[PDB]
Amino acid sequence: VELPKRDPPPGVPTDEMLLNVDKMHDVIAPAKLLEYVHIGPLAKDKEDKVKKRYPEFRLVNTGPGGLSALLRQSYAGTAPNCCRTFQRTHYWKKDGKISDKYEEGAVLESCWPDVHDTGKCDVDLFDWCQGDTFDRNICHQWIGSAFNRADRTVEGQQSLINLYNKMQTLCSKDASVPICESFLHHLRAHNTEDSKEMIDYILRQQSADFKQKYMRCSYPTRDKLEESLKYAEPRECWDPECSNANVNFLLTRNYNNLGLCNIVRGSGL
Amino acid sequence: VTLNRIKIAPGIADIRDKYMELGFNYPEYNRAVKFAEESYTYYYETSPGEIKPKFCLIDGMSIDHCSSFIVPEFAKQYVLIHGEPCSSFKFRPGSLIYYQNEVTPEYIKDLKHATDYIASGQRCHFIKKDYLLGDSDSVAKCCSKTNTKHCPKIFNNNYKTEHCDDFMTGFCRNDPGNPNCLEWLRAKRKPAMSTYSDICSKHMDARYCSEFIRIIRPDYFTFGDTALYVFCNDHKGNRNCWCANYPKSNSGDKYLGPRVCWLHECTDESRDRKWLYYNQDVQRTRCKYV
Amino acid sequence: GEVQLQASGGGLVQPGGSLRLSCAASGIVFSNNRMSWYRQAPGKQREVVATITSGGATDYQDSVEGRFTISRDMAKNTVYLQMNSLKPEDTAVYFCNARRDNFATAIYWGQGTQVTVSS
Repeated sequence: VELPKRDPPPGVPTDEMLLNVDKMHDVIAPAKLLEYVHIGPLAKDKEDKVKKRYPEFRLVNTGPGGLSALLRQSYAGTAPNCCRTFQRTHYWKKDGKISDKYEEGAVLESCWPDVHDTGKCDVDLFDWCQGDTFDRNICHQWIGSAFNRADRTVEGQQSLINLYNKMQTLCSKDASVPICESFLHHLRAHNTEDSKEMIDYILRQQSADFKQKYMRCSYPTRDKLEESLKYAEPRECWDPECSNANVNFLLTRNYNNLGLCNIVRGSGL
Repeated sequence: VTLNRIKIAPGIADIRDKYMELGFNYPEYNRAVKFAEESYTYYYETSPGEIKPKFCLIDGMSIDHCSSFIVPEFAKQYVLIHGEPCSSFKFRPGSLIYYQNEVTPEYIKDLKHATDYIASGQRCHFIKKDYLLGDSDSVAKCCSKTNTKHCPKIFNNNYKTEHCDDFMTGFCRNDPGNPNCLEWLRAKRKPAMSTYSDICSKHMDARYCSEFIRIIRPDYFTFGDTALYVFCNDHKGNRNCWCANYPKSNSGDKYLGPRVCWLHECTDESRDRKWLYYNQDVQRTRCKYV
Repeated sequence: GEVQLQASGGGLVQPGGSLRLSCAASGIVFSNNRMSWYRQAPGKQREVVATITSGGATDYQDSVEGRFTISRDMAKNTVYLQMNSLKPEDTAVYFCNARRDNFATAIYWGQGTQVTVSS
């Protein structure tokens, strides 16, 4: 009956139709929650290969022809792999090894972007920053960032209060250990009535050996104290024990008295 | 059923619309089915955030026939989702059968069940999203801002999101003075302030590390204090480290804290503040002169 | 004559109690003298316990640091010694002391008050 046939125009694929998920590890890894990452058409036999590579994401069939997208649902990064660095946002797991770069057959695992803006790393770094695993850079930056914690949410503060109590108990035993000296210094730079209160509390709890060794500017001898009464200026302005003292182990009173020494414009000592 | 007569009758006002005059043995199958074909080449949207070309993607047809009717440049930011069920002619693939007065959904069901003249599929349906990157180099060009032509907002927002952080840690270590890198640093997220803490622990003398210290103070001063500590231990004789790490004592703490003002070189203005620790610089400004 | 540094506020308290010593100076101005609180146990030499400079900076003996606090009122020209958590070894006679800023011979010693701690 001679039908009037007509062929459709030749197809012109879009950028989405040319997407190859096997080339998109640097596109999918920085994705955040609630964000769809289109990965182009995906054969049915390759869905398990994609879902195992990105267990944190949900594979969603968005359109015809197998058009798919990945939607981040979780962050599975662990504390030892996310907390001891401020630059690594993700890593790849393959054959029991952890790598920074992608490799075929590896499994993506990502860190929370706010892992160092909250207290999600306080427990791991409280232990890791003690003893032989102490990294001075990472641990000082961890304690310092706690004082300016972006999570002003009342739970971000409560984690801050919990860390200060743990550091207070720890540093009362020995304030010479490097993470405690870092804590004392950041309390000094915070310059509040609470932080100064905690400084004096920690320093007064130290042993007689600690005070004999580090705090002789705070606890002068009998003859040193009697001698200082003959001078109008505070003792801390001329006492060699105060010019040789570790500023992190000074009582708040001695630290304030050091800034009252009347410098003659230039070098006044 | 038996077909005996076929004819394309033209449309009324829209040329894309035409009529299929169908003749059969039983006049109950005779009908004039209104169908559409093609829809120009779209560089605009038909609905708010939508492009629905008058085309019925028959189940089995190639997916890119659906996007023949969109300008390739314009199609970069659109994704093809599932469309409403539609009907087409098997001999005329891609045609959109309308459901009008005489042509009912039931009529189509009995015609498909009758013969090979009609196929079924889904309507062409595009949604506006944004540019879709598919390379590592595409992320590199967008984040480095060396080529921002077809970049989604997440990879080209002046680093207000963290999408570019992973690429920029390696990129800015190679070119710390890059203006886009200092812009990434001014977002003041941990990867950037940590990266420049590593960079300035080796190149504190550099001009861009003066900017690093200016950016992170006073909200995140510790990233500068660690870098100054490392730099002035690796360079203990350097005259710029005189106040941060005194060279002639075992511990270079002669001028730390309030003791910064016992030497004029440490309180000397015009000296770059990066050569003092943060709290050292603070105590410098609270000193009592006579 | 007539440089008065009378110390008061003493008493007998149990260990752990509290006392606020007082010393209202006359003939001497605090904004020019360093005030020091001494104590002398029976049959022992006197020792300085607290001190406050003419600028207000304080300093203490180590055995009383954190427990005692020396303050001053410039209007009232009176120097105080807040004594907290009294230990039995605090038992002594506490008295005032005034020393001129750069005049070494202008030192004056006050009349003491008794502080006893026991059960």
